[PDB]
Amino acid sequence: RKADLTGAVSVVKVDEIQKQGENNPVKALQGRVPGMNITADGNPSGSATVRIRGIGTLNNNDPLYIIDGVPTKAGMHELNGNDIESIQVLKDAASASIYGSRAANGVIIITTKQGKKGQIKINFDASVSASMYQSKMNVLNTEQYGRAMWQAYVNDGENPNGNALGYAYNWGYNADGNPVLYGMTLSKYLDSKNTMPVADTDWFDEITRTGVIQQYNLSVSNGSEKGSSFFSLGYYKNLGVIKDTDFDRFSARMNSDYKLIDDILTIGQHFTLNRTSEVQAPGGIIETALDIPSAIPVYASDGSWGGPVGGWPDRRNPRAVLEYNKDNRYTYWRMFGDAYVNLTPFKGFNLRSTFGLDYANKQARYFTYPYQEGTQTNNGKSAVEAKQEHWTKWMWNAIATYQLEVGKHRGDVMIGMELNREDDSHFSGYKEDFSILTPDYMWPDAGSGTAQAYGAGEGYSLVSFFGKMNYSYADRYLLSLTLRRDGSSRFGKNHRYATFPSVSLGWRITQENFMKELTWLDDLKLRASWGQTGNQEISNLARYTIYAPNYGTTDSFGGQSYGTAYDITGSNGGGVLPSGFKRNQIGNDNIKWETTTQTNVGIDFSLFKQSLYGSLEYYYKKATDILTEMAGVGVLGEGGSRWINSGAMKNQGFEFNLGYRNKTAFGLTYDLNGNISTYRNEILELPETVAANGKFGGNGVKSVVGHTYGAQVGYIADGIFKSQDEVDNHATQEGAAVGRIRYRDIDHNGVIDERDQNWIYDPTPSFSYGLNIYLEYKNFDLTMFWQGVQGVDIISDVKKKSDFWSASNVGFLNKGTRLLNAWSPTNPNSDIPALTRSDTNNEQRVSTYFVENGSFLKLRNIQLGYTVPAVISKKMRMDRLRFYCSAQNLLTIKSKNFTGEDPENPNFSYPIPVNITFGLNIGF
Amino acid sequence: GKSAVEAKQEHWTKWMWNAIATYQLEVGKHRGDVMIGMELNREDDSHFSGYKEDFSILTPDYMWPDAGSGTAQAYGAGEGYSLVSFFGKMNYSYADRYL
Amino acid sequence: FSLGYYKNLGVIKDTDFDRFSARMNSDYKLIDDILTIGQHFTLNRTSEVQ
Amino acid sequence: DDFLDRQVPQGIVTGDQIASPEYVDNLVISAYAIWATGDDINSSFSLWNYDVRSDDCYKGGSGTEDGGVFNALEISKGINTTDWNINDIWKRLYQCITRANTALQSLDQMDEKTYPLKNQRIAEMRFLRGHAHFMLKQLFKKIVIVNDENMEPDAYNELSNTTYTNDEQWQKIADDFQFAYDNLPEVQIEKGRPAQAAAAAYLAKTYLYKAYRQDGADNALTGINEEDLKQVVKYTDPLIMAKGGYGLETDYSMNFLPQYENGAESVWAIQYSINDGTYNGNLNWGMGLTTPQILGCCDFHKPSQNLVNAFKTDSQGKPLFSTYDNENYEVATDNVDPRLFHTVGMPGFPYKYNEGYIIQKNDDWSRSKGLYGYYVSLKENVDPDCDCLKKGSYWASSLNHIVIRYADVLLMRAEALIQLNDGRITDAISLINEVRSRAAGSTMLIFNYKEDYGVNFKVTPYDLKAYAQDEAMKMLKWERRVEFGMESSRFFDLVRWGEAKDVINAYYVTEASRCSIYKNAGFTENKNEYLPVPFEQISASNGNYTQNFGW
Ligand SMILES: OC[C@H]1O[C@@](CO)(OC[C@H]2O[C@@](CO)(OC[C@H]3O[C@@](CO)(OC[C@H]4O[C@@](CO[C@]5(CO)O[C@H](CO)[C@@H](O)[C@@H]5O)(OC[C@H]5O[C@@](CO)(OC[C@H]6O[C@](O)(CO)[C@@H](O)[C@@H]6O)[C@@H](O)[C@@H]5O)[C@@H](O)[C@@H]4O)[C@@H](O)[C@@H]3O)[C@@H](O)[C@@H]2O)[C@@H](O)[C@@H]1O
Ligand SMILES: OC[C@H]1O[C@@](CO)(OC[C@H]2O[C@@](CO)(OC[C@H]3O[C@@](CO)(OC[C@H]4O[C@](O)(CO)[C@@H](O)[C@@H]4O)[C@@H](O)[C@@H]3O)[C@@H](O)[C@@H]2O)[C@@H](O)[C@@H]1O
Ligand SMILES: [Mg+2]
Ligand SMILES: [Mg+2]
Repeated sequence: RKADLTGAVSVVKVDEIQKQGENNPVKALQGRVPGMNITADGNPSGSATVRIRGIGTLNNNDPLYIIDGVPTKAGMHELNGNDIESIQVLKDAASASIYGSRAANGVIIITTKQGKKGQIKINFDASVSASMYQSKMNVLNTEQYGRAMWQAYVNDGENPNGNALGYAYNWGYNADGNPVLYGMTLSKYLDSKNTMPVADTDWFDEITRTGVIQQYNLSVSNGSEKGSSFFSLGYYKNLGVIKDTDFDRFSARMNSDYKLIDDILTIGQHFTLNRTSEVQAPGGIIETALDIPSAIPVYASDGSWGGPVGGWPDRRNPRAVLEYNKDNRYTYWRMFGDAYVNLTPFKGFNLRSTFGLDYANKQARYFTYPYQEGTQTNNGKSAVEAKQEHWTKWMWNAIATYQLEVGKHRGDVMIGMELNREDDSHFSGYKEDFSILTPDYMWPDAGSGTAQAYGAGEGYSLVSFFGKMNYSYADRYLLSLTLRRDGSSRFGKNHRYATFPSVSLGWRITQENFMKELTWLDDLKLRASWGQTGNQEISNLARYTIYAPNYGTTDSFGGQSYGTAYDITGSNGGGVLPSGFKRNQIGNDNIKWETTTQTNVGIDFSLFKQSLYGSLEYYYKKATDILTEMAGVGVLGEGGSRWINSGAMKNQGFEFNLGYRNKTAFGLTYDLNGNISTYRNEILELPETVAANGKFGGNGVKSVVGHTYGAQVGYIADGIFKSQDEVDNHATQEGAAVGRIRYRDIDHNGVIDERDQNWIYDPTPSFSYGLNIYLEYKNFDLTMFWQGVQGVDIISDVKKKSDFWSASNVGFLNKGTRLLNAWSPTNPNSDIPALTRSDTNNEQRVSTYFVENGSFLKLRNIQLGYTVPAVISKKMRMDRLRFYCSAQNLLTIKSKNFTGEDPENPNFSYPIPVNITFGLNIGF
Repeated sequence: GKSAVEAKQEHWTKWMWNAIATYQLEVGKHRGDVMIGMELNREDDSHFSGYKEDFSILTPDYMWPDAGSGTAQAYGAGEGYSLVSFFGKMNYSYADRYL
Repeated sequence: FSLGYYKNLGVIKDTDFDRFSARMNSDYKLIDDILTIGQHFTLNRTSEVQ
Repeated sequence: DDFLDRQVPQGIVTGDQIASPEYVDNLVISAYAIWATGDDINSSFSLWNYDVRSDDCYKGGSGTEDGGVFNALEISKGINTTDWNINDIWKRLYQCITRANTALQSLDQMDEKTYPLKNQRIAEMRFLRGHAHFMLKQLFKKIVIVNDENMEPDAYNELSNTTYTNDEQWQKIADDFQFAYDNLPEVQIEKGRPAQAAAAAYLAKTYLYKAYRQDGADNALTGINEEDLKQVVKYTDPLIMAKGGYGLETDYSMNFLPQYENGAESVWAIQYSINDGTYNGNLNWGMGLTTPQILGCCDFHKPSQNLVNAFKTDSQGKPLFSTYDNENYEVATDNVDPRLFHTVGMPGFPYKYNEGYIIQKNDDWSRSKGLYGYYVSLKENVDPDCDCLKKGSYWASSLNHIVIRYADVLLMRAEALIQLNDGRITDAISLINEVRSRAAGSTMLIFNYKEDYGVNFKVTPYDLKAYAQDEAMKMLKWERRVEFGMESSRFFDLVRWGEAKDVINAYYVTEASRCSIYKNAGFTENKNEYLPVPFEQISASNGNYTQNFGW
């Protein structure tokens, strides 16, 4: 039963959601909803990014979740997802407008479990899983690194023995004169102090482990003709594949409802309290592991952490970084409550008053230990940073609803007044100069150095007056009209309030009397909708010209702190310097709501007595007056960025969902749920400065207007040179040589320059599809979910560090294994450019070489279960006893054009492991 | 002319786990209750504060540690304790007269 | 299920104390008399100027 | 309905309150802080990153890829208008300009009687704005002259770099310096604030740069203006400098030592401080990359062998005008100017006058494994045991960056007198002799080298007699080269003199043997003497910004 019945609403089967055994319920439905993309890195937490109906605005695109009627935007990884009874995604503006003023990016409606009338249920779910690291990037070992360095040296024509890295090469020339390597030897110690012995270290294996996931849920549900209740407890723990990274969560939910008199005075509440403790991986840990050469030992001769010495590249020890980061644990208390009262003066009138609260409290204590890894050190700096953050949101809602059933005319009239009110704050203390260097001793009182205090606060409010009218004739013609008047504190008084209408029409064709002979066609419905929604998800301080006293106490990398503190006297400090103010942004009093107009046309069908069901949707979204933060013109200086309504986005999309469930003669019940979706995104208008800086695409070379959001312009790589004749015949370019990348001459001017660039990257897949298969046979249930993406291109940064030598900022870094298969006179059958120590050709430029085909098809979740026969369970007094074994991310298929691995995560983000899970469910 | 802000945060977290085994008997006029119990109590407290000076507008809206321009101080401490208990209780009643 | 609001302005000026409170208690009996699972929770928010 | 109106900005000041009279002084301090906190490692206000194009130094780091854009600038090949460093330095300099403009706008709306120091503060702010404009003009020939503090932001889109010609832009830059000279006090109790002497010296420098006319579409010298040279001579008079108590230091090294900050020769410097309530202190983060490998990382700003050979002198104490670069300098058999050991740290010698650190030709002092040599710049570096050096993810010190030195004033006066050729060459010769005499006596920390490393010092002043204009100009060029090495002014001087192309080509040819990075280097006659206008800025302001000639 859809909550709108006349809009683009997707109902997710919650039973299949819990099968995947994911902490985040949103991550579970990664590819089960058409036109809704979920991207998850693979960290122990269930944090993921959601994009509904593509990219719809130049602002925050997270959809508005609704739990028990209370809206929010925080991720669901911090809430217990095992007590959800229904999930509905409202991807249509007309249908989702009535649920809030933040519905521009879509609304996901989540309903929690409630006690079923007249019965009691208890469910205990246990789950133990092992997560294994699968996407192991192949990097050069010691011998391979030496061979690659020798190849680069001989290709450049330099002496390979001058590497000054302890490698001594015995080599010569063949009959054709091409250099050949006979053998290599290494010095025992990398430094003259004999403190860093040479070793063959697998850094990826050193920093990875086999994670353990535990999940225990216990829920009890109570129903009656007269009231109901529900109490759930949950514990989740996930150890990541990366060492010293973990995430655990305790959860307790209590829901209840009471009916007084006979039917009047229905008072209900839903509350949940969660406590999540997490240690996250340091930024660029995978990059650090990939960059550091395998010759560096984990431990030095004296037992301290190993590190680069002499001429080895400056990279920290990833194991040491993980060890020092294991104490950066943060605790997060989440609190989602709601209490509502419903009054019924007579049969058709309802008055609902609702109060919802969301309180979040985050406490963290970060430590900075002194480290000395060879030549890598922080000058013995030890510090503590105690940070506290508070978020407090509350919403009050009043709803008046009237229903009439006059003849064949059904009429629902609803009005509503809503207030939303959010306040955020944070403050932190910073201390230095510690002695014991242990988390027990590192407290700000125990410090003996410079101290810093940081602190800020913000907030906003929203007011909404909405109305909804639904008319039904003969249960065949449906009309819906909703109107919203929304105001926010982020806008000035003149442009505070805005009006948004939406209309929906629906015709149940099967109800018409002219096709009663079509017995096979069980149900057919055609619906259309045209709606407008408002977007105001911008910075709270958007219309003010901000001047802030930035003294410079905040840590900055590179010294570009832009602080306001100058030693005007010239005494080299020694006290409190005079300070001032700096401009952060220029105010704009003409900012108003961004208007997103959505037109949707859908056809729902069901054939063969509800056996073959499905839906087909086509949508057109047009966002105008987009509140974008334009940067300064360049001579406007600091604080030149300002918010302006100068945007325009278009999204044209198709979605198709199908489902076929049927039994078999010998007792097999098969259910197939297929889904496919495609969309095209375009930017029609954009501010000149925004298009110039290329923050939304174009790389600052060409304007992204008229092209897909995020599209990138680069050169075109027409293979590599294989002879001097090819270099001479090709158009002249700097650094052209044998074995170097050849770049196409777009304008045919005879010279390769910055004007020889074109659109090369389009981050829009041709189509994304999913398929769920459920088989039941003799108490055996098998679930198999496949997700595929076709026609998507990806920019690969790992390729830049695997197909080239000395293509990074610093040289002598560790590279990929496939680098060994580079072009050479001895090995002409290769497309990888020849190794070189100098990037004369400038191959780090954006080009089609780094663009790879990201199409993939992976088995997201497979599960085989066994249900104990009812007689044995009744003997053991359990109403339902089930066991199951599942595999998540077990298998994947990728295109041959993708040189790397894991097309879903082709970069240095958190890896996605393979989960092998065993679980049991008891229904006492 | 001293102006300053002091942002203080304190956390207290206590949890107790209890296990009780109770048996009751009603043999004739003899009533007997035997109870055993194992209890764990576990308390952790912490606090930290930041101190800033040299403010200009001198209003609560403007007084935040980031808006200060003077000497800053950081204070912080933590503590905790645990308790373990094994207890037993026996109640005997004769004729509902002798306890 | 109980909700409560209290506010007290002291006789001394600029001193006050307010408190919001929400309590939810429940108990459930399974089978016939075995497996009695219960809970009592209360959440309070007190804002005070002393 | 007060539901949406209770809430106000937290911890910030709105734009309508920044004009209050009690904040203006704060804003003034802001205009100075941007000169010490607004520079990154890759974009410093000393402009050493863009001085690698000259013959004084290479680019440090692990290799060419470490700052590929800067390597392309150094070799003058493969330079694209869509480079991040050019746009970054443009944006940072204009950020300084607009901070100064905001302070000026705040100052201009205040009563003179209530605020007696209004004129002095306005003069200081004009001086800072003119300094930023001058550095932009040096980097880019065509710049936008933002000299209107009372300009609305919406009008900033209507500005253009072709509104004024080159001469008009130079005059607009010099107007601020003229106002500052007319309004600044003779002596400043606070060393951070510029004095009248600094304004006069910088105005003379601006007029000297204006003298070498760059009329026409191309960047070729089209003549020397006599009026500009007369103005230079007028504004460089020794009476003005002596009125402010400025003069050459007794020892050269005191210009680059923490113990002698804000000295007599320090006409105006950026005040860098440590232990001042900041997270790491207002250190010179722009020079953080320049620290040697012994200090830990990045080994940038390595002086070239050409400069070391230039420091070599003959038996008569004069620089080798034609045979200096034929052979590498030898410590045992070649007389050397003492200024070399205060500028370049050669292997086998103490590092920053510290006997405990000896520079060696190994990986402990070179990051590129000999690709960029083993020489270490010393002017911006400090002793490792200074206690003025702090590790803030980049080794930076509190040593002041001296923008204007009295030796610079003397050399500009000598150059103006030589170019005038109005029977006053002997005064320029006397100034050069004074500079050389100051250099000769600068052996208070390197005196023992003669008895420790066999170093022969031989510097003598030129004889006072009649000199031809070309010979005197050559001697002035040599004195400038040997006096302001590592100080990031060689390329600008070459561009101003109009001989940048020939000198750069000769340097490339000579150093291609000892440095492979110059294998394919090449300098264009009318394209590589000025940084191109960033492509992002031109795209942002369509039909208003014109690219420099040759692009
Ligand atoms: O802005 C648009 C466009 O510009 C890009 C294009 O590259 O960068 C420019 C942008 O980046 C900055 C950062 O402030 O400059 C980077 C730029 O500077 C160069 C030289 O030109 O390198 C400078 C040196 O910095 C080092 C120093 O590394 C360490 C780490 O702290 O410092 C200490 C010494 O005190 C040493 O012990 C350490 O090695 O590296 C910093 C540089 O390294 C980067 C770049 O890949 O990543 C390396 C990180 O990987 C880790 O493993 C994970 O943390 C770490 O070990 C390491 O930090 C990046 O994080 C840092 O910027 C040293 O290696 C260099 O010699 C160039 O190499 C570099 O390109 C800005 O100045 C400038 O605006 C992009 O940002 C963007 O597309
Ligand atoms: O991130 C910018 C923006 O986020 C806000 C608004 O909630 O708060 C986020 C703060 O969390 C910070 C570090 O403290 O990073 C986020 C990490 O903290 C976690 C903890 O669960 O997330 C907190 C917060 O972000 C979501 O996860 C986003 O959906 C929400 O579910 C949750 O409420 C964790 O998920 C992240 O790793 C940092 O970004 C912010 O301080 C604002 O404070 C801030 O403006
Ligand atoms: Mg071309
Ligand atoms: Mg100083």
